[PDB]
Amino acid sequence: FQLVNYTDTIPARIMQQWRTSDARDHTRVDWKRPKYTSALTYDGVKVMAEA
Amino acid sequence: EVKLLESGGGLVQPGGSLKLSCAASGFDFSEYWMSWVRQAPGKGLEWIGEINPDSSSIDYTPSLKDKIIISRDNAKKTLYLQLSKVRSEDTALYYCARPRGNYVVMDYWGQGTSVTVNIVLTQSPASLAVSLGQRATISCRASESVDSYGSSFVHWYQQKPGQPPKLLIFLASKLESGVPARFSGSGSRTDFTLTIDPVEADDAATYYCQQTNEDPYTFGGGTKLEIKR
Ligand SMILES: *[C@@H]1O[C@H](CO)[C@@H](O)[C@H](O)[C@H]1NC(C)=O
Repeated sequence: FQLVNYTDTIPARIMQQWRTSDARDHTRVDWKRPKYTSALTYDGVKVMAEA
Repeated sequence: EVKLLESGGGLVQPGGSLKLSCAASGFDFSEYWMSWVRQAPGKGLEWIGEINPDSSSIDYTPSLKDKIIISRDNAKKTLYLQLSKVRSEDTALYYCARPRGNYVVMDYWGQGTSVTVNIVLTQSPASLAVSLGQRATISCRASESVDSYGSSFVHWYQQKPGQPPKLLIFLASKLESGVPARFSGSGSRTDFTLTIDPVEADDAATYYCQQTNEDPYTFGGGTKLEIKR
């Protein structure tokens, strides 16, 4: 099964967003081969923010 | 390991436009960022062209926007450091670089070309000489904050005369590929310190400690390393 799809519009937009926001300041951990848990935490943060 | 091969080395006439094309061998740069930073002769580097993996935000320099034209393609993996109406003071050593600002796996600069048209990154010692198989541990002090979430956001790239600057460490917690586990960089809120052991003849170059956590993200003061015998 597959939950995320990095080839869509909003996922690719967020991908480019974090790629641009990482060249200036180094992130704590690398972002190569991302897992579904990262996307789940992102969606949870967005849910909390919208609520 | 990506290996960018630059093409178009040589001089140029005045009034035209110098288009420097650098082919990226190994794989494509669609998922990896790109950057074309020029380097002066004997001095540090200079961030002129800022790009992204998919080449979405091709940011220009704050004072060299009219002397550079970013135009590349992620699916082609072939950048083009073009310009328009270059001046006479643009005589430097242009060079490309693979993803280094957001990649610490296999970050390595490009080949480069030759053409003749706060933060105090002070490293110590700037010049030394060690015997064969010896050990050397140089330091690199800074004026701004050097502590960024424990892992010091700084690297150490050594450059030789005529060769491009090759990266050795990354974020003081992961060394570059190719070279073995012989360069250990560290530092705790005081100064970046990188120890190399054992010394070899290939390490006879001019090292430089660069930090990406403070402006500017260019090369440091330069530490010449001579392999004495
Ligand atoms: C999911 O990604 C695949 C990869 O190409 C694509 O073919 C497919 O159309 C995508 N699905 C949606 C709903 O966008």
